[PDB]
This record gives sequence, C-alpha cells and structure tokens, in this order.
Amino acid sequence: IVEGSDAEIGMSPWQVMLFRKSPQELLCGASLISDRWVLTAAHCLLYPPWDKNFTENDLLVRIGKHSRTRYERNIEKISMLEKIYIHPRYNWRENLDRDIALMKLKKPVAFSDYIHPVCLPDRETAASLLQAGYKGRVTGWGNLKETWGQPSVLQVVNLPIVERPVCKDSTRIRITDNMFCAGYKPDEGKRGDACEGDSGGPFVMKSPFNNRWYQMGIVSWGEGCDRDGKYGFYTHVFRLKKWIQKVIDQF
Amino acid sequence: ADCGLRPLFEKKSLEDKTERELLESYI
Amino acid sequence: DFEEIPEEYL
Ligand SMILES: CC[C@@H]1[C@@H]2[C@H](C(=O)N1Cc1ccc3c(c1)OCO3)[C@H](c1ccc(C(=N)N)cc1)N(C)C2(C)C
Repeated sequence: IVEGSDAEIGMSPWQVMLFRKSPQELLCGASLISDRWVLTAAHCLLYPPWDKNFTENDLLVRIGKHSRTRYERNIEKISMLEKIYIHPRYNWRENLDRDIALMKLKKPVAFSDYIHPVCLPDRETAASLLQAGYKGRVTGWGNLKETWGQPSVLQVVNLPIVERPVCKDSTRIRITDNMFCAGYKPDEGKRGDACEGDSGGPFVMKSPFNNRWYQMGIVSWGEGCDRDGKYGFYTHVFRLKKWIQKVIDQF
Repeated sequence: ADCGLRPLFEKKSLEDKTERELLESYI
Repeated sequence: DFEEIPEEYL
C-alpha cells in the first residue's frame, strides 16, 4: 500500500495473509468470508506466463495479523488449505478477467477480536455503493513504493471508485464488467494505491444503511503503483457471486 | 449473520480513524 | 526477515 497509513488493531479482522512455506514469504492478501472459506485473486495462485501455479500444500493462510513479519503469538491463527478453487473462466491470457479464487480451510478458524468475516454484497448493496466518487478501503502488507520499502504493520488507504470511461482511458488493457477501478485523479492531490504484495486483498465499503462492511472488490491489477493518471483495478465481487455461491453451495 | 461487524469497532460502538471519510463520500 | 512459525504449522 502506497501513501497509506498504519491500520489500527482489529480494523480489518477479515484480512488474510497468504504465506509461502518455503521460502517463507508473503504471497498475497486475501479475505475471510466465513469460518472455513477465504477469498483471493486468481492471479495469486495461477499465472502461467510467469509459471505460477501454487498447490494447496505450497502455502498457509495467516488470519488475525497486524505485524507483517512477526509470528503473532496468541493472536494470529494459521490454517492449512484443503482445496483451491479458481474461476474456470479466469482470463490470465488477456486481461485478468474474472480474477477470483476461493480456498477452503482444513479446519474452521475460531473467531476472535482479531478474526472476523467480512460480508459479501447482494445486488442492491452493489447498486447502492458501487458509484463513482464513493470511497472504499484497501488493506495489505505490500510495498510502500513502486520501486526502491516494506511495512512493519498492516496498511490501509481509502480510495474513490472512478468513472468507467476514465478507467477505460487510463489503460490499453481491455476492461470488462467484472472489474472496476479506484483512485484519485491527478487534479485531486490526494494519493494512494495498492502495490506489489497487496494482490488478492479486499476492497471494502461500510454500508450506511446497516453499518456492516462489505467486500466489493479484490485487488487485481494496475500499472506500477500510485502513478499519476493510473488507477488500481479490482475484481467485481458481486458480479462473480453466482460463482462464489456455486462453489460454497457445492463444496 | 454477524458478518461485517468488527468486535473492536462496530460491536462496541467505536469508530476507527477514517471510516467517516467513507461515510462522507456516500453522497 | 519473517520470524519462524511454530513447526507444527509447517
Ligand atoms: C500476475 C499479474 C500481475 C500482478 C498484478 C498485476 O498488475 N500484474 C500484471 C498484469 C496486469 C494486467 C494484465 C496482466 C498482468 O495479464 C493480463 O492483464 C499486481 C498489481 C495489483 C495492483 C496494482 C495497483 N493497484 N497499482 C498493481 C499491480 N502485481 C503486483 C502483480 C502481482 C505483478
């Protein structure tokens, strides 16, 4: 996260760390959506051009964290993966369309002050909140700068959803209805973006109607980080919710 | 469900330092 | 720089 701020304790209790076992490193962010299911971006687990194809046994999920590198004894919980499910129509060839994946955990994770699931939007949540100018929240342990460092604790930044033509006009990549983009325009002066290591983490919004946090987006892609005239792109969770339900209902 | 209600904010009626920025943008 | 995790987890 670039031009973000240190998160508060328990501010993002659905935040998940995807952690590679060996060599031990941060893989991506992710989200807790119930006691045995984690939501992330497909490209975190499968990206053939770079020969990325992680199996269940290649990683762990870490829940309840605040500190990036510390093992947070008595706070964080670490779970093993039972099975990974990638959207079968995820388009890794062209544009990361349908950049979404689920992971089922071996055992249910116990909720705590630090561990708690986020809600998923329904049609009206989406219709009500996913409007240009409405701000959402992105969190992660990724890079603080496009090039140079890394944070000691979880970072947070709030960013406004952007008009679809402006999103369109900022990139040569073909944009689909299953993506949205968020961020400040050069005129606004305020800054912020996701960056390397933030992938797969949540874009959330707090409904003013019921005071709950909903995950509207998944950090998907962009070009560099916090560049002027560029915007972060996010997977449209509500648009892929039929698949999410399908998988959870089936498995 | 209790989804989306944080034990250390919503459940105890505490606000974090920047959620109002969000609220303020929802028209 | 990642602190070692309890062996069990791995
Ligand atoms: C593995 C994909 C990588 C991913 C992804 C990112 O953007 N990628 C490049 C990309 C983008 C569009 C594409 C594509 C690949 O193939 C088809 O369309 C990601 C990324 C995510 C968000 C942002 C940003 N908000 N500025 C910045 C970066 N990166 C940190 C990588 C892990 C390298």
